Amino acid sequence: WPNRLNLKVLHQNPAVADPMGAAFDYAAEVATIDVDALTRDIEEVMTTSQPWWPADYGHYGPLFIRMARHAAGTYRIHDGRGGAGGGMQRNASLDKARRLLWPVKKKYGKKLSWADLIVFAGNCALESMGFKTFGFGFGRVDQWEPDPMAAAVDIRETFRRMAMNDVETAALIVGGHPTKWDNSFLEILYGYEWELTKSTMLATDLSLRVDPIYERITRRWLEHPEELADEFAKAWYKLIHRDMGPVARYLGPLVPKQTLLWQDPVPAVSHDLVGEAEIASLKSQIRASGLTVSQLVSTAWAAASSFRGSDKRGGANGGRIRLQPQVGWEVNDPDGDLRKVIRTLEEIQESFNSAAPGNIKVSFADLVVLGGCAAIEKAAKAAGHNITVPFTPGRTDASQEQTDVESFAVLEPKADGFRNYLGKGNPLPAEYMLLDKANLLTLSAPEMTVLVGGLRVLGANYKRLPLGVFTEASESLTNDFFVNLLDMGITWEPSPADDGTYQGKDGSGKVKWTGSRVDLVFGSNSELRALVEVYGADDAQPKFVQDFVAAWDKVMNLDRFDV
Amino acid sequence: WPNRLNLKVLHQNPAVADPMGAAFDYAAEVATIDVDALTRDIEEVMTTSQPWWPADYGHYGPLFIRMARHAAGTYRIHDGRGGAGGGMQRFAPLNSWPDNASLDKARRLLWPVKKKYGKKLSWADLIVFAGNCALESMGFKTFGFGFGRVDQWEPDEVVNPEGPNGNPDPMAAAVDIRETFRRMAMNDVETAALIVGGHTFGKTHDLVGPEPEAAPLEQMGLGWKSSYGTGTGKDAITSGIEVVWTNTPTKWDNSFLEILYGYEWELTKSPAGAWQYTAKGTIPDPFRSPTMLATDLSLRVDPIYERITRRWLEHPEELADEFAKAWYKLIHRDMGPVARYLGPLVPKQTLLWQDPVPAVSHDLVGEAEIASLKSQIRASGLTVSQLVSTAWAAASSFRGSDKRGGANGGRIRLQPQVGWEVNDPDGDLRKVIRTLEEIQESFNSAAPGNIKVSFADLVVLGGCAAIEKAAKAAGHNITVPFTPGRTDASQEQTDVESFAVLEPKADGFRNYLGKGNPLPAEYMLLDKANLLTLSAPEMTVLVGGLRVLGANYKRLPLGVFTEASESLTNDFFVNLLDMGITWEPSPADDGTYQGKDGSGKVKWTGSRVDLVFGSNSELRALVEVYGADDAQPKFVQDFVAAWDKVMNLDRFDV
Ligand code: HEM
Repeated sequence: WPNRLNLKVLHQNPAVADPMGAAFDYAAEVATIDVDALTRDIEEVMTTSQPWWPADYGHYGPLFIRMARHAAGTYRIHDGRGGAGGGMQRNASLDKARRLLWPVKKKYGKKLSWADLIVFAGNCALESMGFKTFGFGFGRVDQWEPDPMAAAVDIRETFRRMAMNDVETAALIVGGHPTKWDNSFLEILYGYEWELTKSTMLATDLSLRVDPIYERITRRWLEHPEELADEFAKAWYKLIHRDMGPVARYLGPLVPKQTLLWQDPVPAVSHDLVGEAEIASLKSQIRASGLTVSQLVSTAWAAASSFRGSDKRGGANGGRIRLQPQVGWEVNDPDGDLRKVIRTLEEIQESFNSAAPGNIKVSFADLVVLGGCAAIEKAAKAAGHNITVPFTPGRTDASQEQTDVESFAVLEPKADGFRNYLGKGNPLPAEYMLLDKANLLTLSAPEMTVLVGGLRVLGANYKRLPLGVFTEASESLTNDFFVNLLDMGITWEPSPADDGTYQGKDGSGKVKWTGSRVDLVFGSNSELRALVEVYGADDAQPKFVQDFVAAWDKVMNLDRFDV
Repeated sequence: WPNRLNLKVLHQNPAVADPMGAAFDYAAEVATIDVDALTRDIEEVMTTSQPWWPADYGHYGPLFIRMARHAAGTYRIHDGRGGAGGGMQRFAPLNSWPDNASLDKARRLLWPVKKKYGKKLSWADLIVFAGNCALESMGFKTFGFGFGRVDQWEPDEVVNPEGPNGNPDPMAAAVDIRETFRRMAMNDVETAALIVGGHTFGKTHDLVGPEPEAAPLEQMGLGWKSSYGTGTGKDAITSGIEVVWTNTPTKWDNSFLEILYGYEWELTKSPAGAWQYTAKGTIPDPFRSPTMLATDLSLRVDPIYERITRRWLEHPEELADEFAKAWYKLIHRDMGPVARYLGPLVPKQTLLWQDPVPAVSHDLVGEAEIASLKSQIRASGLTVSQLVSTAWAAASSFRGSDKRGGANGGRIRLQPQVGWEVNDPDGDLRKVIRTLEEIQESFNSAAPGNIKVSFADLVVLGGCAAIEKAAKAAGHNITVPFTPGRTDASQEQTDVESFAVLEPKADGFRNYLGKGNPLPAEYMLLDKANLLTLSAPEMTVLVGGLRVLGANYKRLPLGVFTEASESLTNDFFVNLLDMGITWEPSPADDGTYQGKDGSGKVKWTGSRVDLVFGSNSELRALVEVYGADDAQPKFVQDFVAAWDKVMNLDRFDV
């Protein structure tokens, strides 16, 4: 029970339990919402008072604000999950505000999900208390399954765990007071008699007065409330929109044109895109250039594995692998063959852009994935079967100033199972971290198994370790990993030099393979051996290739939201 | 469960964790394998001895027979879950019991066969076929076999060998054996046949390792790795008994009987464990006095088993027949109607426990003549409530974990079904049946050609016509799909005993709640919706439709949140989420809540199952979909789809 590797965490939100069907997109519907008519309904609900729960001060504004803040106050950067865009099992007194909004959800039904309705109720409450917010973006599909200086540091830490700076933390604290700039929160907390303490009576937020950096931050706002009104606008925006993905995922006509630093923005498509006859002119140009299949697949997977299917940030778009925060990570081994791949895939970019049919310019963030797909095509063609990996271009390269080291320092994988990376600070073993990594990328069990089996053989291993590889000749996409694992002629033992690896004796005289910990799980766990026995049969060689191509393509197209 | 209804049971084994894909039907694959090639592969795998698990007598056959038994010996009738066709004797919850010890090394011996076919031979099928072919290879003309037990890639959530926990008394063990074989619907003669002819093949076998559930990963999913001796073979420890029954453990003959009836069987103690019976003879060693267990020796003292066994001592052909029939019943117990047995080995003769529905003997009606039957049904005075209740009662006695029951056969008129409590036999069922029979007679006497309708079709046809009429009265001009091809089976083709288990002790779709149920009504409704293979939205829409239609037990008001009955509308959903009413447990406290409509009026009335949808946090998210202002057509379409899912659920011919 406790130590059982549960595969149920992969199909956590299936399509069988969705009451909407397969053919149902949340992007063609909320764009048709007339927010000018929805705000009237929200105003009516805010003004009225229902008898089953009386209206505090005859107004539901503050309740909606607290519901919105509490719904988007459970975000955590280390894992990404939580936030507002999720299901989060939609306290007690804050589970009735979800049922005080039914008169609005009833008029729309499917064109306005709860995850949008609650947060929009909060934002409209802010706009009704006399505040000019920054904007709003719909499109949060909801899952269908579940003393001062002693607390001052705690406040600075709790917000620091929610990707919140110091000035923005102060803005969020002061804004909640609710935000109407009439109660004069900071206007009295700084000009009041100090004999009135715990020992009118103030609250326990006296940290804002006594903490040095907090007091310095609030000194500006004491005499310049306009900067407070502007800083709370960005703080609220960040609070309710941290969970959602790139800027291209924002819907509705209320979204503001001004792009921010924390969205991880990328430049728009300032040119034409590469056609179909031209990508075949690049694939044959990607090879015959020096790069083998190992380097190309490692580079391509190293830029699209940073995705996080919880807050939908990271991914292959933008092409930040060439930039600073990721070309320095240990898993993307910088002193190895990464500074050479990056330089090689820029001469091709320069050469192609020089001699191009007009203005058909391709970006580096596109060339990296194109090189990966060309490498897989070559590897497959070297193993009998031939296949063309499908491709959806349109990525753009982001400059150094668009990204941010501090925000990207959390995306560093503490352990990457598909590449046998295992650093330090690993409480869980290497199997559960593989499961979590596959859950973040929105991978299903067959997809996870086929991806591991393909990546081991292809060459994507940390520092090209001989671990995992169960093939007599690499640089060829075969199912030889599954066949040699399900094979029962070998005998597995813990390694003599005990460091977490294993050793597969061939039974008779010698040692053939050298396994690992995130590898023998597939050969041991029955629920995964059931899939290994499917991909490692006699006839199912083409099935493995087709499934690997499909899973690879879906992983690469994970973060493609504009198309 | 203590609390927190687990709606993850309604979608277990989904189409996501399924490597084969979506467009893959097993019945179109296994019907093409050369079964002779499969036999020549299995009969060769059970001969070459692997070095990591040496074969006793150089013949794995008995191990395969034991594996086949233990794979289908977990089938329990009282719910139908578990057994052969499931395939869960391979996943974690079942490969860790001490009973199924050394039954994983057995399941890995068949890999050199499964790999040769890959996807045209399921594991849950290959295990049982390997058992049957091992039985065949030792000189035993078995009854038959039928492929088509699809594997499932996710574990679902569903006897001592010495006596009642340390009491080697055949008097004590005999009753336990009889009960644990009643639990699988076995008779007494069939139980004796299984115990005798299953232990004629093979032999039995502290300081062992952990189960594969918690074994080290270098074991490769195995377990129970013993350190005594070489560990595997000639010292193998799997049940710690070390008994050899038959004179030749690799050949079929009645040598069990003369041994168990030509000795006196003193009591001894095994090296590992204890409590085995020994005579006060010589059996060839795999690589010894005649010994017997306590359960096996129970067949010599129990008077009920005494007559059967001592008669089998004189005429062995009776044993040769009864064991074959019992084995056939065992491995095919939970695979379903005879229409699912595909493969060139299926027998032609039918059996009573198969619940046989006779084959059609007339031209089936078309989708051009049913426009007259639907008119006649709706023009016969029968209300929508009666037709819907009859149709649901016909198609609610189905078990998706056992594939038995269902609408086909037309049992709703025969004895075991018409007399149950949930589908009242007082004026409700006994009146609809007469009118339906009259209508079928009128149609058949005036048929165009040889086209003839069967009564088993008319119950579903009347249900469909009633639903169409209700939807037309609500304001939608839809038509409900219907596929004919059902037949009516006579009374002597229905085992009255075998349907007593099918009686629904609690049916959440009709507010029926009897006695003896452990869990409350909500969990019973969840289990019912799991048996019919219904997802959460399908269950919600079915409940919401059946409440308003009027298919309650005794047509009680407990759940009809509508003042306009006989009208298929979502009024059960919009009025449930009406937060302007306040609920209150009734002073009678009979489990029937009631909603005081604002001031003092007790307008509605509910039940513990009709209020879960408005209380459970994750199950209200579905009610809030169909309860919107515009999702009336969506609700109607989803209800029709779920109704077709329930009606055409046992149809395997189509
Ligand atoms: C309550 C009923 C039964 C009990 C308690 C029982 C008990 C046992 C035990 C303790 C073993 C020793 C396992 C080992 O050492 O590997 C065994 C083996 C065996 N059983 Fe049963 N048994 C029962 C019914 C059956 C049935 C119905 C069959 C039908 C085929 C069967 C077939 C076998 C065979 C073939 C073996 C030989 C296994 C081998 O050679 O490794 N038994 N049984």
